[PDB]
Amino acid sequence: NVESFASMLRHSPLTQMGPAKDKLVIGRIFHIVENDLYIDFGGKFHCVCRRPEVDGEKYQKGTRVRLRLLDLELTSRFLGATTDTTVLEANAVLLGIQES
Amino acid sequence: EDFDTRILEVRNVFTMTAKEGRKKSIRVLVAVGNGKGAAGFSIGKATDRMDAFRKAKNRAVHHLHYIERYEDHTIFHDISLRFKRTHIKMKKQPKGYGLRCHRAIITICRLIGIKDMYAKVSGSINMLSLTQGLFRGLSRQETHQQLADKKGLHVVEIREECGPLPIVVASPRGPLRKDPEPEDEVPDVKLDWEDVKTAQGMKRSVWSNLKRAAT
Amino acid sequence: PRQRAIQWGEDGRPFHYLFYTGKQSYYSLMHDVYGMLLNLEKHQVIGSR
Amino acid sequence: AGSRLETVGSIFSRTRDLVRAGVLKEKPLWFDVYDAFPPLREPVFQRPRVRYGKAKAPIQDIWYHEDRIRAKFYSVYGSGQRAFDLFNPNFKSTCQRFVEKYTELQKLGETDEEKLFVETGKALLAEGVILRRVG
Amino acid sequence: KVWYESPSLGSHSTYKPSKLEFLMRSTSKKTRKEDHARLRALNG
Amino acid sequence: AFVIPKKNVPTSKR
Amino acid sequence: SNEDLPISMENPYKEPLKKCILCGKH
Amino acid sequence: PMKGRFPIRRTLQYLSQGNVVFKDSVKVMTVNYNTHGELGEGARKFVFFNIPQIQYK
Amino acid sequence: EDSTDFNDKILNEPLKHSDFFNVKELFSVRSLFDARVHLGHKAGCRHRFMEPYIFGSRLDHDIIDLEQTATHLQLALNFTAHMAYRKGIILFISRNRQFSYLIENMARDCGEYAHTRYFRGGMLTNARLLFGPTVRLPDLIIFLHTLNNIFEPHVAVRDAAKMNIPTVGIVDTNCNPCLITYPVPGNDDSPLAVHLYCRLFQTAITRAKEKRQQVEALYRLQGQK
Ligand code: FES
Ligand SMILES: [Mg+2]
Repeated sequence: NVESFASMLRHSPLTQMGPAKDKLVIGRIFHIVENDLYIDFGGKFHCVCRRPEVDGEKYQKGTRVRLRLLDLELTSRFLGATTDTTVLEANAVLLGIQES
Repeated sequence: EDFDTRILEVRNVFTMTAKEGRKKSIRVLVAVGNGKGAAGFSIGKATDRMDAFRKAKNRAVHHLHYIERYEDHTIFHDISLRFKRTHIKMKKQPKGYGLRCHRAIITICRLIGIKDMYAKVSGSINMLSLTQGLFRGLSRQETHQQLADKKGLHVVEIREECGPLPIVVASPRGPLRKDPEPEDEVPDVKLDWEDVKTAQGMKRSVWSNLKRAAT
Repeated sequence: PRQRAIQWGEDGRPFHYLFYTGKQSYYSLMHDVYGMLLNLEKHQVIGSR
Repeated sequence: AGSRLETVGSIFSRTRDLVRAGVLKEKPLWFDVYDAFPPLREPVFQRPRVRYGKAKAPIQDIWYHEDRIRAKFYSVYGSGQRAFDLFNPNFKSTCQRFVEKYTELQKLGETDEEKLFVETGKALLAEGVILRRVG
Repeated sequence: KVWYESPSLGSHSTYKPSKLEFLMRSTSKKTRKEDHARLRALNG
Repeated sequence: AFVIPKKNVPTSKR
Repeated sequence: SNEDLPISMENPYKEPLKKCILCGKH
Repeated sequence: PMKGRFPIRRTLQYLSQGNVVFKDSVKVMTVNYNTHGELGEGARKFVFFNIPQIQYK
Repeated sequence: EDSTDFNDKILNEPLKHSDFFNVKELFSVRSLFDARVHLGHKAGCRHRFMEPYIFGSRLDHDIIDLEQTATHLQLALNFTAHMAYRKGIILFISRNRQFSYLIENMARDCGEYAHTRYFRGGMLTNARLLFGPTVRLPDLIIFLHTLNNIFEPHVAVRDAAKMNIPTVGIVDTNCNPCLITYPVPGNDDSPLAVHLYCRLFQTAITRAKEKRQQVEALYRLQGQK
């Protein structure tokens, strides 16, 4: 009775989410560069969001935040290209901080 | 020490330069081989011809192909290929046939260790295309053991000098198929008009089958 | 000239884990400085040239 | 003496052949390991080609029966104001809770789709779930 | 592509037009064929 | 086998 | 075989195509 | 290469492999065949492959 | 007289066992799934030679079949352990700067080598000039990322094949695995995936080196008496 990969994939939260556009997810700040927040939200790629003007000091490494997802991976195919150009990051809008 | 080096082409290349006008350099093509299947070729470029020789021959020994030989004297099957605009058609031959091939192919065949082969070069006769075209075709030849393994059947050689005796040359290492190979009444293989015109006695050439020195 | 002694032993194994960069001393220094910048985050002129 | 023709065969085939020809006096340290435990595919250079005409990749889109329920739920009720927590491997969203109830009621013999969808919302409201219709 | 050439190999490179990059650049380096294009189009 | 001019003298090295 | 394997069907999350302001009007 | 599919048919060796040598009585042989249809496939291959051998002999 | 017994009891004995180092106990399809190894790039970035190893596309995002990853990872870890057991030089290569520091530490800790920096022309194909005529090259090169920073194959993939060095490589869905000796289809971007790979190779290498010492020591004690 060993779980198969097909079973893990069916019942994974990322599979159950469906399309990522306009989906609220909880992210975690893992790296900070000046006012650029690098946030992991459970996907393949992190998103980069600028520090909000209000309560900017509350956003620190480890701070859990609320995001509105737009794309899991920003990619586009440009004229005369055989493959897609990827910037290796997700697109999301930082809404605020998650609190209990 | 086991490798011999042969020159295939020595060219004088002339480069127009911004300040020094026409300058003269040397491009050399050389082939190396040990006579036991290991052979290669390399281009050399230097101002002095002797330097171009040293560069090519030393580089060629690091780009060695291994060439499979049937009974260590000929190729495993007829090879017909085109490299760019140079066509090479090679025929497997029995012992004693010798090397009846373009002189450059003769030189390379002695380095590889092929003793009996017929070859015809058509189209562009470009030494570089011929050299790398020849090595490409000789390195992609399927041996009898590979044929037996691919089809899981015996490879049986019939020689007219040995009559009807079946000579198994290769047997599959894996299981042996039980279903005979389908017998297509007529094969859809493409033929060379030169080969057919010769077999029908319609090929007339004063230059074919001429007496030549042992090669 | 203090060219470093052979950078490998008799078995041929290089001593430094960054040997194959060709700049092991420079990249070993960059690695040590980059590591210090990381640890600070986890924790958190005229006189000389 | 060796071969740098990386596009001719594989490192194994090129190494095996030069050892037979006597060009390599010793086998490399990795050869015996490769022979004992070879890869699934022999590493031979290949040139990736572009597809033309009626040639299409065999990759198939991954879909599930419950995806139909999820598409309708998102259309009717939108994404839940509750936020997905993709770090918890057992996270259940309002949509997944809806899908599980929808699956239970279907197994009880109900077969209509429009009726099986309205009864599911009522059950969750009874359990205290917030379902604000988008329109 | 069009008669306007778009063959550049590093087409996936992320363009970084910042004041800091200019200082961290090989002095030997000269503007490539399609390097001016991004400047002509970014200025627009 | 044949003779070609040698590349250099080993004393002529760093 | 296995119940959790993907099944073939058409995209259920596909959005409708865009329409101009005058689509469907004389 | 030799033009057409199955260029072997245009060789003297192939044409001499016919085993049908008609008796002196045979003066005319008409072949009625259909270009399409699974049940007329052998007749098409007979026209394609063997009529040349029959005529040669 | 005594050398043949050495090579037979120490060098040839591990090659008679299917998993001599028990590298299958190091990972599972579940452990790989939790590290997000199955997450690939978007379908538009797919390489056609990676199609065999792809389970499917989930809303235009390719999913890597972890059943194959587990089989490929088993072979790659097994080969790596045997090469570490034989005291081969293992070189880790990656140009992804998010993980340069992590990879350099993993190499130092396992007693191997890392090259995460700009790869200069000819490090492998012109090594004798760059390092010296007696320089020993790596016996195994492990790519944790097979692509450079302009999304082309790392030059060392081609140059390792030219120098007949076997390569282990994590190959994402936009990568080309043709010339990688032991490819492992897996996510090369997510920190959880990369951290997992570094733990597995580090452990496989460290175990094989300790196993080599155990066998040698036993073979000597028994030899005297
Ligand atoms: S979108 Fe214009 S008529 Fe439909
Ligand atoms: Mg990737």
